[PDB]
Amino acid sequence: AMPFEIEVLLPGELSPAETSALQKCEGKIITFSTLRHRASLVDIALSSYYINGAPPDTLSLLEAYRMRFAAVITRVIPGKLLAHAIGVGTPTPGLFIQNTSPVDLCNGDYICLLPPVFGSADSIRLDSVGLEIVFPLTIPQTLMREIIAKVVARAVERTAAGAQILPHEVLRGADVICYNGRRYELETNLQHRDGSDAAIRTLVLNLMFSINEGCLLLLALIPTLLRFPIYETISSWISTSSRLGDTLGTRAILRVCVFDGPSTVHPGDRTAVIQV
Amino acid sequence: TGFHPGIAFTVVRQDRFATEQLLYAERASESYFVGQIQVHHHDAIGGV
Amino acid sequence: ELAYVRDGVIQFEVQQPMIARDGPHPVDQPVHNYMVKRIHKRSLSAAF
Amino acid sequence: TTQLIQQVSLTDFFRPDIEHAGSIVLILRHPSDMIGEANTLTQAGRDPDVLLEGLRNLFNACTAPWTVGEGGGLRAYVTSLSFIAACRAEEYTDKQAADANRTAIVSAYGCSRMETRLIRFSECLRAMVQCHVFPHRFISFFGSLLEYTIQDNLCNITAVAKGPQEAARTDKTSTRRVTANIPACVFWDVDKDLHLSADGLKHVFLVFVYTQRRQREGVRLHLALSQLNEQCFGRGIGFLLGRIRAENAAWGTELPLVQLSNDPTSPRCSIGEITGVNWNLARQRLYQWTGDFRGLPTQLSCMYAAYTLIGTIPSESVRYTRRMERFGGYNVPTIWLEGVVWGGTNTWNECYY
Repeated sequence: AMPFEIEVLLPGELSPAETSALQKCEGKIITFSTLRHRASLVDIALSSYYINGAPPDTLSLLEAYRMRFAAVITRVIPGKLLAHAIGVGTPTPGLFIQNTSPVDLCNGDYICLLPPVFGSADSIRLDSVGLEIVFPLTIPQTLMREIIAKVVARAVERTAAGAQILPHEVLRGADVICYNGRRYELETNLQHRDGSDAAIRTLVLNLMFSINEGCLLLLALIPTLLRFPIYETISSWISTSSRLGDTLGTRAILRVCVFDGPSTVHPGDRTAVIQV
Repeated sequence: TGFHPGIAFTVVRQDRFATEQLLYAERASESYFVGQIQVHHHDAIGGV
Repeated sequence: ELAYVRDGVIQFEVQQPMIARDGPHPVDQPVHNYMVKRIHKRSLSAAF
Repeated sequence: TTQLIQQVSLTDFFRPDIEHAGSIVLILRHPSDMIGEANTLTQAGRDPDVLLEGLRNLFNACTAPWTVGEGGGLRAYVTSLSFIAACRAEEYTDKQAADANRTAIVSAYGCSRMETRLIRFSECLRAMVQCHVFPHRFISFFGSLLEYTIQDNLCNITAVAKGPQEAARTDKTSTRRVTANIPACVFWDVDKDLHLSADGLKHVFLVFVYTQRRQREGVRLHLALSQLNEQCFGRGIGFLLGRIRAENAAWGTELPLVQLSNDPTSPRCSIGEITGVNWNLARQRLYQWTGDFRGLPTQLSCMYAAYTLIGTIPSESVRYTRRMERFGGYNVPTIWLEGVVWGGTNTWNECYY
């Protein structure tokens, strides 16, 4: 059996700065809607994710990283890009991956993609063709739930404006993610109060309208626990919750195996992986 | 303030010097067996 | 044609041996160094 | 073929020159990550510092107490199943095999603060449960021991991470192959208990079992060998652990809306009627509903088990052997699986219902 190699033929007229930029953006992960042996530069680009003629939000990106096929960028030559598939059964022998995430990957972790939920994303702009490319994050499977539950909660207290909850509290502070013996502060020593919430608010809305209806259908069914069709509501709650939960509960796609080298993969560092 | 509290101390510190060693060995002062070369391969970042 | 050259460059390529070992270190691999240099440009003059 | 993985570590909770080849090896997450999760997940009115003290006391007599901080690079990475079993050698039903294994590993090891090392690790594991920092988040399957090399206090380990166990070739003393094995106490075949016992493929699970009453926490982990798949194994565990479930559900945590809408006479305010002046005189016109969901059973207060899938045994009939064979100075009963094919994805499933 042979690998699945993809050949992205780069156009000319790319600035000599953008070629050197792409020369470093290998090991990163890209996705295609359909898997073919010869792709183009517009299938990788952010313009592929435009859902309703508009750029995607975090919810649409979570829904997209499921229905697309991942691929790792191997060697890049001055003419083209070469990328190997991941999910389909392939013998991809070299298959290194660089860490694009503000944590450290320990030898043995499992890796799963996550859209850039916090702060900014590392995107390479190709202004010569008029399209950019964003790369997903590679975070360990153990934090894949704490990270999202901590970026979605925090965005609900900021919605609690209007004296609904005390905005004067400093008792609870510094929502951090401790991993591998390092503390990653989440406020990022600045204020991204705007720009980040506006790109996550649809996920927050779909979770508010689904947790709020769970603790009310139960109370309507059993009033002693502590014209309005009830069975239609029982149906439309499970149908929405079970269809929103699988989008969030993702599974791993790589694993960090390391011989002859260091056991920790720092942020912005290369390492070898195998296919789950 | 410069007051002697009737007590005295004995200081102790340990330093380190780089030397040049001079070794002598007798004839056939060691037996030595050599086995057989064996090769193993395992993928890495970029290749085998 | 010295006055037609932008910059002339000579290259180097050296190799280095290695020693096999055992213990806590990782196994070694051969290194390869590639270098480049560039010629200067000077001048002389005399007049009568 | 197989897939080998290699990792350097200290030798505190693992001595590869003593454990049998083919033994199941576990990995440990950094200790300084438990403090963060204990500072937030702890229930109210329960000190989150018992874990911190039981942690700073474990590592105070384990190795060099300096360089237990953040960026040292060397750390007690790995443990064996035998160590984590003997530290809790009073919670298994077979007291004979449990105590045999425990007295084997207390004497065969360094014996220099080794009894204290076993006691304080157990104290730390206990304290991890009252702070709701469950051990299954910080311990996970690494591989089956295949090949090692050691120095003074420093070890380097090679293990089988994925693929048939008997395909890995080593330089074991007698023969160049090795099969998996485990202590007899941690063994738990669910099919004999559930009266399924059929002949067919099996799975190999790694199940933790928590038991949390106030100041009476008890943690043990087994190696399950079942016919039930990953989804339908929690039912089989809940039916065998019917006592701990009910004990944890109670001793662990220590509106007519459909009727008011059926008549337009009840007080109400349509959505277009919510404006500035309507604010103060809205939360009193409607129906009052006091109370709170504080002090109720949650998922972390009723949890009693958590298990992963780590491999399968695809034979016509699983042939496992229970023989007594020594860890050198002491005899200890082990169990010799045959033909396991390691898997993974390290996906833990919690059981609370």
